[PDB]
Amino acid sequence: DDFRDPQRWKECAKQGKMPCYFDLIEENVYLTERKKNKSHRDIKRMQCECTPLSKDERAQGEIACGEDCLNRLLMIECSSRCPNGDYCSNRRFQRKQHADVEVILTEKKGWGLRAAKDLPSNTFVLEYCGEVLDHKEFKARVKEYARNKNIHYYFMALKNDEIIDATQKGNCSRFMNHSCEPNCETQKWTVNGQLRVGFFTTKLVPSGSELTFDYQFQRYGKEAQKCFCGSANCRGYLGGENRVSIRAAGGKMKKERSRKKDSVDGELEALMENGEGLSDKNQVLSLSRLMVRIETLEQKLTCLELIQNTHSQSCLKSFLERHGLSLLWIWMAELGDGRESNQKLQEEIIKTLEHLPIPTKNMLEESKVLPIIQRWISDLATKLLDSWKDLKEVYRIPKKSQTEKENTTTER
Amino acid sequence: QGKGIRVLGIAFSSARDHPVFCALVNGEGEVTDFLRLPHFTEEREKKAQDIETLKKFLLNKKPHVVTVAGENRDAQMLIEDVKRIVHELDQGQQLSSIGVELVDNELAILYMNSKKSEAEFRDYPPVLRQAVSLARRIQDPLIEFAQVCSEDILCLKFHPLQEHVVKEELLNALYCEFINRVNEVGVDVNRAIAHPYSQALIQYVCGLGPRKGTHLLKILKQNNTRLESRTQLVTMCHMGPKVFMNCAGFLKIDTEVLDGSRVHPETYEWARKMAVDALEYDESAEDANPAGALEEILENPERLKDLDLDAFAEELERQGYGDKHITLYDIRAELSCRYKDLRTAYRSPNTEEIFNMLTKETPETFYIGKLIICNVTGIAHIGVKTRLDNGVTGFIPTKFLS
Amino acid sequence: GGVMKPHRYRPGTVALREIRRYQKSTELLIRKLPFQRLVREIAQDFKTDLRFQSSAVMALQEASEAYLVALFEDTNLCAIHAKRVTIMPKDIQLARRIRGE
Repeated sequence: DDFRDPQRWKECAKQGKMPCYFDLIEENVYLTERKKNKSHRDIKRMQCECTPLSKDERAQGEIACGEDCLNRLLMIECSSRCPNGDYCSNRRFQRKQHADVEVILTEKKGWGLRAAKDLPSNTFVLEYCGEVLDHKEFKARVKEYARNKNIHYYFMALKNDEIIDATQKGNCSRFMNHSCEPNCETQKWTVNGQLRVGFFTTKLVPSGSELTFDYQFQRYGKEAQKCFCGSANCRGYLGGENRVSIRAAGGKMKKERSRKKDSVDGELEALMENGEGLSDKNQVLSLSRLMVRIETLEQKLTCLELIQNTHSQSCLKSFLERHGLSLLWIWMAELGDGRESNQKLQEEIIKTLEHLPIPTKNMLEESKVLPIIQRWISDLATKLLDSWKDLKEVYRIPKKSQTEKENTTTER
Repeated sequence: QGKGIRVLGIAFSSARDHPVFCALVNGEGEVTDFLRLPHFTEEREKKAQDIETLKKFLLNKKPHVVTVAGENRDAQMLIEDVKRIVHELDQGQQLSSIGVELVDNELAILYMNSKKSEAEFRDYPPVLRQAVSLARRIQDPLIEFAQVCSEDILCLKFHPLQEHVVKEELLNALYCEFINRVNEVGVDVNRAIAHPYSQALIQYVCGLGPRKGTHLLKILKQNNTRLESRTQLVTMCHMGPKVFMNCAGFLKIDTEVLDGSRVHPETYEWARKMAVDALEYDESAEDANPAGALEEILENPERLKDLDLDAFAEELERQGYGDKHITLYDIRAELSCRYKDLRTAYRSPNTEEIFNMLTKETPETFYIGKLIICNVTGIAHIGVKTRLDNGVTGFIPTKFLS
Repeated sequence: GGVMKPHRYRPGTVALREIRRYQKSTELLIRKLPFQRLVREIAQDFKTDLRFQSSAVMALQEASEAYLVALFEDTNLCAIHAKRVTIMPKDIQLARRIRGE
């Protein structure tokens, strides 16, 4: 049913009977690995304290480095300098001692695994292997890949700044599903100084029974997903109900002590990811707080674009209620010092003021925007003043009604 | 890479061990180089000399396409063999296969022995002249038509019934059609400044007559004035106000922003306003400074719902003294794309069309019942397959002979 | 679709890992400049305007670290005798009382 063969075959995507559409993978690979680690300065060797015999096996023979070893209890595999040498049983990630697995279809929720034969507790099954990302690439590739309409995301956070992708290349551990009654689990073992993720069993799994592991629940966009197991209390949904951010999903980078700018950029981008402006008053509040901290022209322009793309009258009213006009006034006053590079920001500010549902001229007078705009691109400001006063104009090209846009689309 | 494509006009004379001209002219209304291929499949049994000659010719240069002519079955077979060799050996450009599109030997033959052909090449054979003509006809028909006397148009017969009727009406209709096509496609001001191939195209312009175009070309050549903008002939004192008004929609320049389009000086302000409204950009004497509404709109349609037909018409009526209900679409098109070409697309020769172009004898000429002489020269299996009077493969089946 | 994190270490596992890591090595555990400032401050109470030798401060640091390590080694036995995992100030005080301090 697995049938690993190197020739690519005629199975599109489901990988149930023909595993050679993507590529498989050995122990994982890195991209920006530098020699800044605890590898060979204090973890040079962590040798167990064992006084073995090793001359009596198969008769009055205890297996070497059992559950009384100092390293197995602390989740460390031994090195080649073990006193047992080539008879130690800790080195399970290096001798590739695996379990008998098979991939067939069980439920319409997706593909998975079922146990071939009996398997006891605290037994290793498979190693999670993939491609190691880094700080910058994650938050770009994820938004580059969310627009590709994929169901399965093979992302696993090793540390607060490392996320492993098991999409382009993956071993047999990529098919394992989620259930609220877990019988296998994941452990963080340390081999050769590097951290690796493994899969252990917890009970006596019968021959022909399911082998899944519990997800530490997480969601990443606006949508939700639900589980189809329903053992006895199943939480219904993968990722639960609660939403968390791009950084919280990946673990937010250990900030290089540069600048503040990167936090503002990351929050601005999390606001922009929805692509349709502000959707709730919490987003409005976050934008209001960000504007106070934004110093760069690009960030100001991005905020103005987000406000313009916000179609929600309630969100616009909340932005006004939260002193949005004063926050815009700050940037407009900063614009006053006459450097040419500010023309585009001036135009975008005028557009945002046009888009904002300002109810009364008194609001602009109180926010002190009106004198700056009167001083102010000049025709954009004149159109803004004409919109705020009444009648004549710097003639405007009226924009065809939505009805007529639709009709002129359908007549082709 | 580069402006246009390198057309290799291949006009073979006979393809029977005789030199057939094959000139690789550039896509800028000019011929880059040429060559001859005396070797042909001459030799009664020589299936390698022609292939070697074709490979050497292909390796000599890097053409962008092949335009092979045709006269009879032998010519068609030679063209097919050349195309097959080029495709097999990737001889189109030396690094990929280039498809030789067949070109009927109808316009190239005429153009090779014309005044333009003689001036461009005097000490060159008629094979080279015909190859240059075919390349020109497969690169820019408008240039070739505008660079001919119109006698030159009268050379091509429209139909037999035209001879009986007065030829003056046919000439006037041809001149009118040419003028309309020139106006629709526009005229490149810089194209007729230094490139002889694209020169003398100011004879079929709307309001710019032959005498006016000749005077303008002479003034340009003397003063060294280039196509600065749509107002070049109004600023340099070369064209009168009436002439400028009549030929504003036909004159095009390389570079103002709306100089190389249908937008006239009267409609320049309206077009600028419309682009500003569509792009939602700032309006500040938008002729050259504001580059958003100009460059972005030209690069792609930025906002079309912004420009309303009713609003534009009302603005034109109130200020301008004219309704723009019909001219609004034209102004928007000129703003979005400059120097739009009104010519058709490239027409690949068809089976009947190819037969007419090369053999020059379509089945329409031959009718049932009339006596047609069949030259029986050979038989494949039973019948007698020979050549006819008009170069048609006349195959007499077993029925014809019993 | 979201990014799922694998798991959380069971508490005490990394604690024991650190126990081995710091019992294997031989280095200074205390922040040197703060230690130096502390020694200077408490020495100002006996004679104004003193001066120190670097080795004279290094020896103090070595002795202090050894003393604290021994104190904790005894206190851990006290806590275990009390049938507790967590270590308490009453355990520290008992250790000092029995030791004779």
